This record gives sequence, structure tokens and C-alpha cells, in this order.
Amino acid sequence: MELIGDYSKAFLLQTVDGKHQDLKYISPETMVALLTGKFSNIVDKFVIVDCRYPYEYEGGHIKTAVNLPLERDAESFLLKSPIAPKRVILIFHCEFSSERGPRMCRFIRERDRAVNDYPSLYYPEMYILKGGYKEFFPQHPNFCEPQDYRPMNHEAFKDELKTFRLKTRSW
Ligand SMILES: [Cl-]
Repeated sequence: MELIGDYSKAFLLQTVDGKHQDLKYISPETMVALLTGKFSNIVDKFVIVDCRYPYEYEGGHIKTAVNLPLERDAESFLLKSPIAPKRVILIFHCEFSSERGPRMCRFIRERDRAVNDYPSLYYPEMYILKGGYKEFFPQHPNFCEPQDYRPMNHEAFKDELKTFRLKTRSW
């Protein structure tokens, strides 16, 4: 398997097959392995980036996950004052196997490449959680806060979807 983005070492986590062939996907079990500290001696810090809209996040998110659905907010939190180290890992996810997580992963890479001299990166190791929150929640509910799941296309949240889409850079 290939080396990470800055070509310093291999990808630490075991991968699974996903929609986007050029991106690295991880299973819910691997996400729990990270959260339980099985890689604590190698991983300094990791950020779970929930790319869903605020209402989806508020209705149930993975513990310690940061809500960064907008590109400018994701770039501000991650790249204005970078999380320096051991390894730094980023995990992006959305609801299921949609485009929000993968698109944010590619964006952060594009901006990470732009603010650095090739091939150095602030975030060389980035993954996508396979199945997103929809597959994580029924497997590990106690690793979620609150213990609920609010879909994007929830009946009572049609206006909230609309209001938030109008805050995005492109559609
Ligand atoms: Cl955006």
C-alpha cells in the first residue's frame, strides 16, 4: 500500500472498500479502535470531522466529533493554527455514502498542498468513515452523543436543510 500524503510512512489503519477508489475508508470498528486508544502510542491526536449540517449533528454525533460542514469553517479550524504532533489523523464522514465527506477530504488536501512546500503536509493521513453515521450509530450507540439519529431528509427539518444549503460555497 502507498505511503501517506507527505510520503513519510505507511497508512496506520486497516482499510475497507468504498465508493471513491482514490480515498481511504475505515470501518466502524477501526473508528472505535482509535477512540478507545488502541493506537495511543502512535497517534498523538485525531479529529473526526462531521461534514453533516448542524441539525443532523445536534440530533446525534460521534463523541468528540467536530461539526465542519462548510469549507471555510473546515479550513479555519484545521489550517489557520494546525494541530501539530507521532501521527495526526483526520476522519471525514457524512450520513451514509454521500459526497459531503469525500468532497471535504479532497478540499482539505488541496488547501494543505497550497499552504505547504511539496510534499510536506499538516494532515498527510486522512480517511473516510465507511457508511458514515448511519452505519456507525447502530453498531456503537454509546460512542454517540446524543443516543439518536437524525437523517438529512427528516420530515420536520426540510426548512433547516434549505436554510443551510444557502450558506455553502457551491451547489
Ligand atoms: Cl461550503
